Amino acid sequence: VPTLPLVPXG
Amino acid sequence: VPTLPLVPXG
Amino acid sequence: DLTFRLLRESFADAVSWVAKNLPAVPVLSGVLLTGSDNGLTISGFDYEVSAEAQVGAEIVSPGSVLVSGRLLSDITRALPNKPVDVHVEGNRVALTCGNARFSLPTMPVEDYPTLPTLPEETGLLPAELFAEAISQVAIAAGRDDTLPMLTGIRVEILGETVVLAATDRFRLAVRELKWSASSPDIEAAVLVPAKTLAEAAKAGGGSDVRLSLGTGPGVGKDGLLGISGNGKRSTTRLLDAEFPKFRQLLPTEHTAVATMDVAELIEAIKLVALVADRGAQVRMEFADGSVRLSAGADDVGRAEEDLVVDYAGEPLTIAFNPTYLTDGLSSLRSERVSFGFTTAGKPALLRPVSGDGNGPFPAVSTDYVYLLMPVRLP
Amino acid sequence: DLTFRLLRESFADAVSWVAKNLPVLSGVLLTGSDNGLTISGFDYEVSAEAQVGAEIVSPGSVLVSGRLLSDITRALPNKPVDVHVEGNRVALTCGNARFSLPTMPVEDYPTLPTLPEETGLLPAELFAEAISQVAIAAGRDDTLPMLTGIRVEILGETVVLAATDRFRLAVRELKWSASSPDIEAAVLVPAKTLAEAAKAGIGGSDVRLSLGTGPGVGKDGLLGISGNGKRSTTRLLDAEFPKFRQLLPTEHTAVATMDVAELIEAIKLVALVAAQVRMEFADGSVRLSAGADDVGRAEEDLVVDYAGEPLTIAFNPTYLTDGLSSLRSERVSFGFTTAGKPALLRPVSGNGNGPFPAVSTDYVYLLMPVRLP
Repeated sequence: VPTLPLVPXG
Repeated sequence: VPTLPLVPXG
Repeated sequence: DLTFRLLRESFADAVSWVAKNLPAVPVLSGVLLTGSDNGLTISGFDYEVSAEAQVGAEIVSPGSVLVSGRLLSDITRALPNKPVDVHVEGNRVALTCGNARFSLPTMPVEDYPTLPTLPEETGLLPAELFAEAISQVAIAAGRDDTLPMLTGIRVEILGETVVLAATDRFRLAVRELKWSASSPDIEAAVLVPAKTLAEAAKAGGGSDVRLSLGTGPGVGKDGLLGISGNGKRSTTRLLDAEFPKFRQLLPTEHTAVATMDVAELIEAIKLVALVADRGAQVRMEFADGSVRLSAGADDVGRAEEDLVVDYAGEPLTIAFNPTYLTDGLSSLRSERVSFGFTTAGKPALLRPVSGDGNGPFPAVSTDYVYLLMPVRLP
Repeated sequence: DLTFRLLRESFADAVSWVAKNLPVLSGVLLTGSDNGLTISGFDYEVSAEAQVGAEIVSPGSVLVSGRLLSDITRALPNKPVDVHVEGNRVALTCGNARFSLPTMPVEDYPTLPTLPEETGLLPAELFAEAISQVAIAAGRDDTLPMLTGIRVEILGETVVLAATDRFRLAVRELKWSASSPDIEAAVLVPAKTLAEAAKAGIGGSDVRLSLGTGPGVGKDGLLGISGNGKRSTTRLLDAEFPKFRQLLPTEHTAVATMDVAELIEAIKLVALVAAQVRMEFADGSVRLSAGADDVGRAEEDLVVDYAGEPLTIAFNPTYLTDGLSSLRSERVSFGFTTAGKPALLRPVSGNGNGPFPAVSTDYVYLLMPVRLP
């Protein structure tokens, strides 16, 4: 279950 | 809270 | 193997009713599908209750299959109103409905318990009557009681007369009705788990309900009650308990009688109980013309309302469990209610009244009565 | 002390605002004056206040149980209600029903916060819709408080609302009337609270948002909401919201447009076995599937207007249906690149090999896939 590639965050 | 007068029962 | 085709609505109606009656052994998670000739049988068994529904189906190839009931129930409910194709291939069931295709794992049919035989039919009545009568009485049952006797609905049969009763020690509901008896002298008194019965009568509906307890000297002897109608049948085990005698609690007359409107009393109770201490009680002060409904105490709040009453007898103050009281009022299924009092911390009798002094006042004969114990003033 | 009379429906409505938005803290404050009746509820996070027309026979103030006052006014018949403060009790009369409720000392009640200066105004139905659209995407985990908000960015007459839980990002842009064209603002508001306010039925045409003006925007730590004699304040979240705009693709290697209602139904249908639903897009059709042989499998083929090479991609079915229900349009466009990268969902109302440029919309729901087994 990857996150969205929010930087930072993920 | 009395019960009904059922015999046996109350 | 087994492969059949039938309309969705029929399939779903049959499957849901097996799942409403069922509703330990992991094999009991399954439901049995059996196709023979031009009919589909859907069976479930839990050792306490069995349920079986028969419907018309295009049987392309006879046979049997055991699949998850929960899953089959969920799917057939969520299916479009289209024809459903079912095909058992290997150890899997293919279900097809339009563009949607399902493949479910099976379980071996050999492990499924045999469903008990229904007793001989004892009598029949309209399903609507049965549904109403049972829902009327079941409200008084000690459902979820740890004392098995209170969890039952008593069924008394004498010829064409059926009497239904239930109690939780605080209210007693009694319903008398007429049915078509298998014979004029059939006689029986059994005790049936109330929740199972209520659930059956609920999904019962069709035109006829048929009750199967047996006949002759063998009525009740099988320990099973069969309920059938509209292609459906179920069995429930009887309770092994004796029911209290109650007819001696129904007076010939009353020291006071109060008649009033059911709908407005129910609402007024809802309203004043908003401040009732733990909802333990509501007070009723009856007098000529009027009754004051009150609840609560000064620390949280007080509430009262005066309602019109057709009242006979001397003034009377009596308190009730508000929930037990509204349960009884809602069970009347009539516009008006009469309260019969003997007073002195004895039960009150609630009877249904249709829209159209000094005493004692003779009781009026009705086919339904809800006996309600008062609570003591604090 | 206080004595007044007003219609039940009006009374219940005012008490309703305060109840839906919220020892001594269990009370609501009733105040009677020339400006009618005010009902105030205080909480340390959210305060709420409602003012209505009433016959103030005698002016004053009284503090009573909020929960109890709400239950009563909700249940009362639709008739005039009379309220009389006699001693340390309040008499409430409506038809033949009489209530006598205990009071608490009014001086004990904490002061409600003052709303910041007005920042802008938008229609109430638009406010309600936009907040429910983006609120679905907020996190509900207080160990990640930076996700439990709705971002409100104000750039003049443009407002942008956003929320994410790291898996979906919902963004709604809308036009409103600002206090000035150069007003600027980014604040983060608790999502549950704001979603609650948006559906509490403020009534009337207008919602005014109050965050302050100029450099003093957000400085009070409060979002004010007001309109129709009602108002509330909400404590702002201190966390920073993620930079989200760069996650919005400008082009897609494949684009699918579908019917929203029928995709939602098919997902509910196929998900009855699963987790994740899998989607196999090809020209003209998509196979939606779920499950595994151990518990059972489901699949359904749906019509799709598809541009690009075939793509197989999987989603959390709940997150996917949340997104589809947030669109409020008959059709959906999916903007794709690969099976491990966000899918962009856009509302659609009823050419070559690519890549295909993104079409601009005032709403987007960006959804991260899950990996295939």
